Amino acid sequence: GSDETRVPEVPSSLHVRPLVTSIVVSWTPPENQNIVVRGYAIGYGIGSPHAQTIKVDYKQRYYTIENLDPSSHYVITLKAFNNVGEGIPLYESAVTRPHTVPDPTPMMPPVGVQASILSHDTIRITWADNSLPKHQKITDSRYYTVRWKTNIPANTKYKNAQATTLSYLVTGLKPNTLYEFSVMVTKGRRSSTWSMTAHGATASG
Amino acid sequence: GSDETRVPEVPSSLHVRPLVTSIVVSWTPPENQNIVVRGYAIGYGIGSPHAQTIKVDYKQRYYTIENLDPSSHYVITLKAFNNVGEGIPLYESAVTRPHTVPDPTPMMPPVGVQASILSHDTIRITWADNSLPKHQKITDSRYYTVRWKTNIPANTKYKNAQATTLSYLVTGLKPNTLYEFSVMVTKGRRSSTWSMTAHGATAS
Amino acid sequence: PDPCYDEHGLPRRCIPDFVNSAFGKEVKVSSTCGKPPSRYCVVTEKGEEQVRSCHLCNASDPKRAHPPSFLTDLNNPHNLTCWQSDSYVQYPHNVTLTLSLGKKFEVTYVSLQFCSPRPESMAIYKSMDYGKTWVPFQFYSTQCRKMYNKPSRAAITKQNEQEAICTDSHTDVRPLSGGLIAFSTLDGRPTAHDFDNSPVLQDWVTATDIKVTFSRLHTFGDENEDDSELARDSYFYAVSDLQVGGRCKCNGHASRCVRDRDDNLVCDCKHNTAGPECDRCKPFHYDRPWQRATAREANECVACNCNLHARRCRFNMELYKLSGRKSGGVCLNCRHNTAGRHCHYCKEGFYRDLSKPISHRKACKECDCHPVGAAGQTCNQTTGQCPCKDGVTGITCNRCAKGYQQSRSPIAPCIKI
Amino acid sequence: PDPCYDEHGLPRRCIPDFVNSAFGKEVKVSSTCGKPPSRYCVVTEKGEEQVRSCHLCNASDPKRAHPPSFLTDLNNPHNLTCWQSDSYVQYPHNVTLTLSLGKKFEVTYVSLQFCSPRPESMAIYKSMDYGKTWVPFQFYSTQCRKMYNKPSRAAITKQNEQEAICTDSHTDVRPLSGGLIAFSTLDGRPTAHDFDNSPVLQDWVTATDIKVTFSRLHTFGDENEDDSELARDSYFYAVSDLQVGGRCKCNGHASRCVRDRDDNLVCDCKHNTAGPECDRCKPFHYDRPWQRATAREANECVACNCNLHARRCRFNMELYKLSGRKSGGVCLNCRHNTAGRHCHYCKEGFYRDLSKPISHRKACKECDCHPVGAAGQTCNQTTGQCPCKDGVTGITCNRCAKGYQQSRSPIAPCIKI
Ligand SMILES: *[C@@H]1O[C@H](CO)[C@@H](O)[C@H](O)[C@H]1NC(C)=O
Ligand SMILES: *[C@@H]1O[C@H](CO)[C@@H](O)[C@H](O)[C@H]1NC(C)=O
Ligand SMILES: *[C@@H]1O[C@H](CO)[C@@H](O)[C@H](O)[C@H]1NC(C)=O
Ligand SMILES: *[C@@H]1O[C@H](CO)[C@@H](O)[C@H](O)[C@H]1NC(C)=O
Ligand SMILES: *[C@@H]1O[C@H](CO)[C@@H](O)[C@H](O)[C@H]1NC(C)=O
Ligand SMILES: *[C@@H]1O[C@H](CO)[C@@H](O)[C@H](O)[C@H]1NC(C)=O
Ligand SMILES: [Ca+2]
Ligand SMILES: [Ca+2]
Repeated sequence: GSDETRVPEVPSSLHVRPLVTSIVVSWTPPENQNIVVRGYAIGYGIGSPHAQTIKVDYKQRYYTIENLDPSSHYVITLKAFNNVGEGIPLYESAVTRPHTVPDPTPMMPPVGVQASILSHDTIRITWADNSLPKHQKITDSRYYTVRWKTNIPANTKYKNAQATTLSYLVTGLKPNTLYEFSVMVTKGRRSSTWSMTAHGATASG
Repeated sequence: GSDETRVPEVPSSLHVRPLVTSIVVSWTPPENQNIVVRGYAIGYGIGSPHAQTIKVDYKQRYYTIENLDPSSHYVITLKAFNNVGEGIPLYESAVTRPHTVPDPTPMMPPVGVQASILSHDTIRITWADNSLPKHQKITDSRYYTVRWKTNIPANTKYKNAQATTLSYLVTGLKPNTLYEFSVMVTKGRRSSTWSMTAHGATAS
Repeated sequence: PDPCYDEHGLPRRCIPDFVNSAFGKEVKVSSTCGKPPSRYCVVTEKGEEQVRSCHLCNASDPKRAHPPSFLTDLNNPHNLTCWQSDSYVQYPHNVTLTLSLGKKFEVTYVSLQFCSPRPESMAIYKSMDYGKTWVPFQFYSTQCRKMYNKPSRAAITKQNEQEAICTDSHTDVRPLSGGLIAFSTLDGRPTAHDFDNSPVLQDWVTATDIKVTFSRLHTFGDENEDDSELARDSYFYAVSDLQVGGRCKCNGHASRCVRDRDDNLVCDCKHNTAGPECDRCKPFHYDRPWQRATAREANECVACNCNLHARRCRFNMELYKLSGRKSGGVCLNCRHNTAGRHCHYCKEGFYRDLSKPISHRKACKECDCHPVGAAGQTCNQTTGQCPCKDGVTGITCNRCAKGYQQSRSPIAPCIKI
Repeated sequence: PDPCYDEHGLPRRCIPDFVNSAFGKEVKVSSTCGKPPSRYCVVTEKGEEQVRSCHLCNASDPKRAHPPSFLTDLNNPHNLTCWQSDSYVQYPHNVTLTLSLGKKFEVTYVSLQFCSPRPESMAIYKSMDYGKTWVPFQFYSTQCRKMYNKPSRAAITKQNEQEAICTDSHTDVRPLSGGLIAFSTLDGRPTAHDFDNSPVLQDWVTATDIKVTFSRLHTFGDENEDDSELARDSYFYAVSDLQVGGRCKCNGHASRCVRDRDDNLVCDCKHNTAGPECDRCKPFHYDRPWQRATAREANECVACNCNLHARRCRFNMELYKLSGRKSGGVCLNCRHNTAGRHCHYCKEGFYRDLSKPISHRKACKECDCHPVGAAGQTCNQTTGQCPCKDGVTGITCNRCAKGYQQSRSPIAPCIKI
């Protein structure tokens, strides 16, 4: 049936799906269908839904609120209305959040890491990449990160530097100390875990 | 207020305490006190409360049903009434049961029980009682119960006999079989545990 | 005030109140007088003089009417309300009252209080499923063999305890009014005292529906020469009160019955049981088989032990027997990477993190076995040692062993100097 | 459909619906117009022109009445209902609206929608107990120092997150009507993003009561004197709608609030928790300290392990620490003759019956130590061997050792042949 004598009742359900800069609001009409609903008014805001109100017709079961600040807490109110006025609201709050991009399949770490000891000061380490043609020259944009730490004790904070080539020179080091080396490859958004660790000790000079 | 226009409502609570041949019924008056209550009617019976009805006045919170049978299931109905009639009943069922007497403090078992093997057929065992004067003669009425069983295998159901004296002759036995004997004292309603076991084996 | 549990805090057998289950209820009858307004006559005795007075049933004169409502209504000895059958419904014909309880009941008795002379023959049937099937409860007749094809009052044994019997009791034509028939369900049955531990008897006493059928009328009075109808209109069935006394059946695990969301009646099961009659164990609580309360043991259901890595379980009878009849529960779909009967150890590819207790989300920590250096991802649960390759050693197989060095092959990562 | 638990079957943080807690409620006000009938004037703008119109407030004519049901009633932009104060209440007078929620709420905001110009100065206080004590929530003023003695808009720091601030925001006329003041409880507070894990902030948003007080009026309009009164009757407070938005505070252990037996509002406690806010553990689940749900862990309370020899326990922090932070529960009043932390062994004078599983009413069996033959009633728990006397043997010490025979003495029951 249809009745315009009064304001519509409260909507049957309200649901909110937060996205990065946007929020998708979905709902269902009031239980008693005898009361005419002309449309739906959606209030929304940060901390409270008084910031902005958007009206849609009675046929809409969903709407996407756009142009919202990121990492923010939005309160959202959903009402139904006819020529009498607006009905009793439902409230729901949601927080905009950065989308979580699924992790890319990992690359295979560099292999054949070897340490050649030049001096007390420096150690040169080299490796190979099986993701490269046997001539081992770079085309696509890659970079290798090389980390080293002191083997004694079982812990030391790693120091790392990068390379656009398959060789790298470790420079500032402690004389007569065993060192633990390792390297990973990263290409575009994909990376690899750290390679097998190679050890080497400085010249004690 | 006070109202006789209608029958009283149902009573607020009903409880039954079964005893050996009687049953104690206790209750509380219906909630609304505006309805006048002249009395309470208690129906009762075995399997169903149609056997007998007993009426009491409005002042009673309890009644004891007597002359009931003794291990029997009784259904009991409790109504309140005024000059209009009887109200809606409460039901409860209970079972008369034997009282549980236990337990008298236990006696000290006989001591120095000894087994003398007379024959292949019979074995005569003797004992002592430290609850008796050193002459070991009976005055008060005591009796000692004597049990025996075969030691092989680990169990056999016991055979027992009673005695008014401190010796007893166990007859009717298997030749060349090891037997376990023991004795207990009972005096009046008090009893004792079984004594230390004495063993003996019958003759060839 | 939970009767199902001790002074504290353990459980115990609890039973619903003894009630008349037929009270509020409406009982369906095959016959009632008023449809046209009809005549009926009652015969009374004063000395050896009989006096027959006649009245009219008129089912729209709430005064002269005798509806089946009057069977289950309030019983007041002063104002008596009686349902009344049609005038002279006689053998081979019979009149049937049928009453539905709605719940499984353990019925201690069924009793009828008559406004007419009692029947010479009457039968009581029950239903243990809901109106779907009927089985005999009790039979009453003067001649049992010729009527119900049952022997007259007969000795029941520990075998036939569920056998409905037939007695000539309560068949006597007097009292001419206020006569009473009381059928006790446990009467004369050998194991009755042991009813608590006797399942056949617990079954026998169980009914969801009660149906009585009045087979034959006592013909009592002096035939009148004017109209035979006077002696005909004086023969009928009339009942003041219908009662099914008993307790709502919850198998000893509930202290009351209440109506659920669908407004049908069910037990308020407690003891970790579920079901209408508390006939089954509540979810995740079947570590041991269900059992009715014996008034010695409450026999409550016991929750499965999972380490809080799952709530789903199923019972295993074999594992129960091996447990010494203690715990037969096993856990389903252990989450948080654990696995086992109780989820007490780690899935393949993980190992136990002992900084975290076994019930911790992180109790099982993944062993990351080096892609290049290890021969597989499944490590030892205890040590966390990965399955290292031929020339490699390490916990994760992340380095070459001594006297070895890295090669340029992924397949054989380490070789000898 | 229980949001407090997983797709199956484990638990998770659940929170009640976001609501306006001020809606059904009745608000107590310090001032209201209609008694006796009073005059009030509204000033409107057309271009730059003021038009001052005057009306009557008749507390008893339901058409010109402005009762404070019109604060919490349905908000309809078409037919607007406004509570309205006495005509001239000015500094240092103030008008107080005071609202009681009935339950602890985590309050996201407090908002007033005015039918008059907004106040120049306004204060918001809360109560975290039920109206016994009040502490400041928010302050709004043109001059904050001279009015509320609080600094003007100030940086809140991770030191004081709970400091009520004072801003000149929303103190502006205009609008002359339909003005809006919205106080966000988490606005400007550094740790807000971490609110789930920030206890001080969880406290800050918790209130059982809200009290707003309007301190000072904006003086707006031109005094034209035949009578000054026309401009005087035009300065008052009026608000069409009051809203305190937020969620019922269940500490993440409940998805809804429901009416109690006393019609109190309480959380519908899940995750084995109790209390009105679900702030404590359910009576038997003491095995580890209570904790609020973090949206990672649900932190449900876990039941004590007693072997079904007790339903009472208490937590022990030391035993918890030693368990590797797993289980700190110890058991009270162990029945069935058992004893131990978990009631896992037998009381003095009893021993373990291994015919029976450790959880059994009969699991602990009394060792019968012969009165004459044994040296004490306390036997060995594992074997059941009694402390036999000299020359005595047997489990119960009921017989004489090899090479011995019974004497007549109780002290030395056995001697040698
Ligand atoms: C039966 O009773 C109803 C109610 O008085 C009446 O309408 C109907 O006419 C009556 N007829 C009889 C008594 O035959
Ligand atoms: C009194 O009896 C008549 C006929 O027996 C019945 O219709 C009526 O309902 C009774 N009144 C009450 C209060 O039970
Ligand atoms: C009821 O009567 C019918 C026929 O009138 C008969 O077939 C049936 O056996 C009867 N039932 C009983 C229980 O007497
Ligand atoms: C307020 O209402 C009552 C009834 O409406 C009336 O007596 C009174 O006149 C009204 N206000 C005024 C103008 O006094
Ligand atoms: C509408 O407003 C008028 C005056 O504002 C009030 O008298 C009436 O009660 C209100 N009714 C509704 C439905 O809002
Ligand atoms: C309210 O007014 C009184 C006196 O008029 C004053 O003492 C008090 O400080 C005022 N409170 C507020 C919050 O303005
Ligand atoms: Ca009746
Ligand atoms: Ca309003």
